Amino acid sequence: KNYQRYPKPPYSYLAMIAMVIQNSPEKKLTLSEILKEISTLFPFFKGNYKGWRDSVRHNLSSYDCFVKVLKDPGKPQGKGNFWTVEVNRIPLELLKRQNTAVSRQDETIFAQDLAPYIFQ
DNA sequence: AGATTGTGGATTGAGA
DNA sequence: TCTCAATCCACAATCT
Ligand SMILES: [K+]
Repeated sequence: KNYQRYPKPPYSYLAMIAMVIQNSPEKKLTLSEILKEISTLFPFFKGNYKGWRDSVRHNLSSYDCFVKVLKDPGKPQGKGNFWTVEVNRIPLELLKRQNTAVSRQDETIFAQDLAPYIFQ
């Protein structure tokens, strides 16, 4: 296994997932839809590194703020479910812009905090 | 068959 | 020097 860090946008995966969910019409998205919407946020995600898609999937399950909503309520073991975000479960500091080489390269193109786009 | 989803074991390494 | 978000991977389902 060859671990590598990539020049991803200077926001946590949690923050970006939460932003796309909260800015969707029904405040819920399938994994496939989350991945498509994240890809539109920054050109990085359209590049040839695709492992971020795995990181997003991992994050949905690992953080308690993301709550699966069954696509079919009679199939609790079905997949392709919707995901929601409970903002009162978000660790607020994970919504701040990160201090990384990417943000230091160009601070002005990155909002300092995503909380205004996630909380009502 | 086939591709994706949902969850977790585990290591990595820059920011702090 | 220590934290934990980032990242790579297996597993075991469903999906097709
Ligand atoms: K979760």
